[PDB]
Order: sequence, then structure tokens, then C-alpha cells
Amino acid sequence: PYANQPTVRITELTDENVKFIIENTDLAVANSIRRVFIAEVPIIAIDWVQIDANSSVLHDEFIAHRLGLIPLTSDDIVDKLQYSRDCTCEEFCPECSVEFTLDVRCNEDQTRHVTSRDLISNSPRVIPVTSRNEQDDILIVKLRKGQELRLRAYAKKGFGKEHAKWNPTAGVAFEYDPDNALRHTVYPKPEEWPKSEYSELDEDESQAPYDPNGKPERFYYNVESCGSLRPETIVLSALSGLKKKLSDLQTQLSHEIQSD
Amino acid sequence: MNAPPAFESFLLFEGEKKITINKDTKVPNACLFTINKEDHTLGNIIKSQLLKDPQVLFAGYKVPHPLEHKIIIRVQTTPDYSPQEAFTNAITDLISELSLLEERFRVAIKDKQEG
Amino acid sequence: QPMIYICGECHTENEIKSRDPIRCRECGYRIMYKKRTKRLVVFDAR
Amino acid sequence: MIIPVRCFTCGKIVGNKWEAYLGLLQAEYTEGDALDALGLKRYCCRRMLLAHVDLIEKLLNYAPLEK
Amino acid sequence: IPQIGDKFASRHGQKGTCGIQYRQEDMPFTCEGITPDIIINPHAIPSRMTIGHLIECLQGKVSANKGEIGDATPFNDAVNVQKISNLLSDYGYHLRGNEVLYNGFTGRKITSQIFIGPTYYQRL
Ligand SMILES: [Zn+2]
Ligand SMILES: [Zn+2]
Ligand SMILES: [Zn+2]
Repeated sequence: PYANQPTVRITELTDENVKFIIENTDLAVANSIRRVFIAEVPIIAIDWVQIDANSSVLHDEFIAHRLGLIPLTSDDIVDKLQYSRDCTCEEFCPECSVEFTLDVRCNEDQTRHVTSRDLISNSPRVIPVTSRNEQDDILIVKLRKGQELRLRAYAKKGFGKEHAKWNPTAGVAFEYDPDNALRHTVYPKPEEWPKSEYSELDEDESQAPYDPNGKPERFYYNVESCGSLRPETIVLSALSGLKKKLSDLQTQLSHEIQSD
Repeated sequence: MNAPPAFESFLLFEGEKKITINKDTKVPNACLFTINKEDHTLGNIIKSQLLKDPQVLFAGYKVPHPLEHKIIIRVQTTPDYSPQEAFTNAITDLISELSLLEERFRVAIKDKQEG
Repeated sequence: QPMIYICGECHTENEIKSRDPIRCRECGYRIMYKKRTKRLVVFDAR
Repeated sequence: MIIPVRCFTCGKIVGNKWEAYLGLLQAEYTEGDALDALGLKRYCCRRMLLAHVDLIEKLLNYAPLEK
Repeated sequence: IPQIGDKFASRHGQKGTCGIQYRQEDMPFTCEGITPDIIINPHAIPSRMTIGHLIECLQGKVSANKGEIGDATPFNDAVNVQKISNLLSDYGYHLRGNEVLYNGFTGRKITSQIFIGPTYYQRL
């Protein structure tokens, strides 16, 4: 009637992704962790734009949408910043937002690539990922001689439930039972299917013998980071966020039980 | 024109309760927990943790409409137990599991970066 | 008050008052464009 | 008209790869090897780079409204 | 911005409106976390017999995994379904374009392996 005692085994850790395995947990816990990776791990992203001048060939909403999708390093700052809902300030303040400025003008004859390097921030900790000290800079717009783009953005705290720009992942590979032992899939021709990278089967064997007493355990994860957070920071923040969702739910539950 | 703001899936409206408990009259020792502004992420884990309790006879959840942003979790327990107590223990167990998982992931990261 | 317009052909900033034929003073082109307002329009980057 | 920022499917950043992709293509890479060099392993991101039409280069053939 | 009620179509007479939009965590995903941009109903295929839709989806998976543009010119004996399937089996995929998908809501595998791949859609 009590909690699982999950174990963890990290099989790869780079700056780009983290590949790990959780054992002795329920499939619902594993999938809620997977979902929180995508939808409830907050990060910083541009969510307010003011175009002072845009002579480029892309209209204002195009530039704004494009700026919103630039990942901003959010590692230590996202926990400190507040949601503008919770901030007791006006529209903005440094406690709930980060100011960016962009001011580019193509005077020279070659096309000027307005890239994420031109997004200048007031906060040194929250900068475009590509601008962080290889991979090139994200391209915001190409400008022709005489074209000019001057804007002022504000980045906010949010998560992927509100908009995919606050999603920190560039793909969450999730898998379990690589050999189809639980038979949660039913291959019409099991020989036709390639083997999982996590499979432990000799090549003559297509799928594992059916396990009637089996349950999903040993979930394999590959959490790729878009750049804002480190992959391990994505996983840790996901676990913390899920735990705080449950804690808030329990607080409200206690108020409802005692009020009855 | 008719697009709800994206925060309405996560944010509670003023005067709207996060969770409401209603006694189920069809069978004894059953309750319906209507949880607002949550989705399958918490519903699935709460249901599956409740299924681990042998004193829980029924544990299910549903999102009645995807365009709406609430879940209903039905919990029936044995007569000596309570669905509110079962729900509380399920949340406590999930919290402890996630705390242990977080500490062990921190340890695994430390080992991986060190050696 | 001035309502400065831009020329479609010579791209010249020139002021034109009401009740005035629409003519660029630099090249005589007949099509003019208004300049971007100074008002503050806000975009949610979504 | 311009290379998207993220992959529509996964959300991987592809905005910083169009210029590198073109530079690899003029370096006599095949499109597949070029996409492998940029680290686009999921066929969604390979779709993003491989099916992109840079129309902005044609829109920059027109003189702007102001000089 | 596309929304529920906007009409979309493939190049095979397969038109339809957006019924609902799910977020990436709500959509079904492959072992490598690819979610479909669009999900269309299998019942639109059999009566219509738009097998070109399926062959285009499979050829597009091969093209995206190979780094080329598929040749779908109508009468071309150098391109049939068996060749495309053999090509797709070389990139670590089921030769017929099926994949094991997982339920986005619960994370459980879907019993029936789903047919998924790149197809050219149009917004009308
Ligand atoms: Zn504030
Ligand atoms: Zn003129
Ligand atoms: Zn992708």
C-alpha cells in the first residue's frame, strides 16, 4: 500500500542529452515524469515583444513568434524568477522577467543575418543558448541594405502546457520492455521488426517469451535538451515540479477534508 | 475568436476549488474527487498508486472532456478504510517515491560527472 | 500634423498636406505609402 | 519563407543549421551526410532541413520601402 | 494560427477539419520521442482507396531518413512499394512504415503498431 523504491542508472550524460534508466517504478509514474519533462518544467522564453522599427520582409508577428522560440539559458535563474501572475509589480520587473533588446540595421551591401547573437540582455545569466560561450547562432531574419529591425523583448517564466516555446526538451525518447515480454504490443510478424537499442536477445529470437506475471519496470529515457536547461536539470526540475504539484494537491485535499 | 487562453489549463479561476470531494451514493465507501486544472499527469499516477493499496476496491480517473481542464478520480475502499484516507496516502506515497527518485538521480548524476 | 509619406519609387520622406495632389517632390511618382505609426503595439511571442 | 527556429515535431532547434547545411552542400556533401554532420538524427528534423525552401532570399531581391 | 475547424488536406483527396489539438505530451510517441504532427483516421483510406497517400508516407519516411527527395512520378517501374520498403528497412524501421507508439496519456504501448511518416499536407 506504499511507495515504490525506484532506482536510477544514468547510461550517458552530455551537454545535449541525458540517457538514463528508472527501475522499480510504475508505468504511470514513468509516464508522468516523461510528460512533466515536456509540459511542466519551467524555463525562460521571450513572451512579450515591442517592435519599434521593422523594415524587414517578415511582418511583426513573424519576428515576435520567431523570438519566442529562441531558447534562453534558464539554469539557475528560472527557480529564482517569479511568474508575472505572482509578482506584486507592474507589467514587468527584474524579479519576474528579463529584458532583451535588439537593434540591427543593414547598411552594407551583403545581406545582414540578424541572429540570436543580436539579442542583447540585461541579465548576463539569461542569454540565447547559441550565444553562450561550433553551433551557429539562430537566424531571426535576413536584412537587405536599408532594412532595419529594432525591438524590445521581455522573457517570462512558463512551461510547455502554456506554449511549446517554454518546452525545454528537443525530444524525449521513452521506452520500456524492449523485448516484447509483456506483449503490450502484438506484432503480426515479430520477425519483421528491428530490435530496440536496449534489447537483450540473440538475433534468431525476435521477441522475448511472454511473461504472464510481468509488469512494466525498467523504463529507458533519453531526454534531449533544447539548450535552456541542462538535461539533468530538466530531469531534476521535472521531479521537483511533479512533487510540488502533488504537495499542493495534498494541501488542498487537507483543506477539503477538514472543511467537511 | 473562441481560443481560450493557454493558461486556463493550469490556472484556477477565482472562487474555483482545486479539489472537491463528493460522496458516491451508488456503493458504500466510495468518493468522487473532482480536481480542477489537472490532467492525465496527476490522474494517472494517483490512480495507479491507489491501485497498489489492497484496501482500495476501485480506483479510476477520467478527463470528462479534453477541452475542459478537470479530472474526476473515483475511489472505493474497504469499509474499515476511507477513500479520502486512501487518496491522502496515495499522494504521500507518490511524494516519497519522487523524493527518493530525485535524491537517487542526483547521486547518479554526481557519479556520472565524477566517474 | 505633417503626415509625411514615402515615395513608392524614390523612397523619399516628403510632407504633403490635405487637398494636395499626391505627388512626390523628388521624382513626381504618384504612389505614396504612410510611415509606420509611433504607437506602441505589443506582441505575445506565440 | 525562412528556416524555422524549432523542429515542428520535437522542438529541436534547426534555425542555426540552415547556413551550415548550405555550406556543407557546397562542400560536396550529400544531403543525408550533411544532415548527419549537423546532428539531425530524427527524420522530423531531417524533414525540416531537407524540405525547406528559402524564400526570404527571393524576397530580398526587392528594394525596401525606405532607403 | 490553425485551430479546431480549419480545413487541411493531403495531395490525395484526403480532406478534413481539425477535430482537436493535443500538446506534445498528450500525443502518441515512438520509442524515439517523435509525436505525429497530424493524426488522421484509418477509416478515411479503405473506401477511398488512396493508396498513394500510404506510398507517399512510406517514400517520405525513406526520403527523410536518406536525405533525398522521393520520386513519385506516376508511371515509374523503377519505383514500387517493395523497393521503398526494402530501403526503409535499412534505416532501422519496420519495412512497411509501422512503428510501436505509446499512449501519450498513460505511456503504455498501443497494441496495434501505427503507420506513421512524413506526408505533405496543405492548409486550405
Ligand atoms: Zn514582476
Ligand atoms: Zn518620388
Ligand atoms: Zn525534430
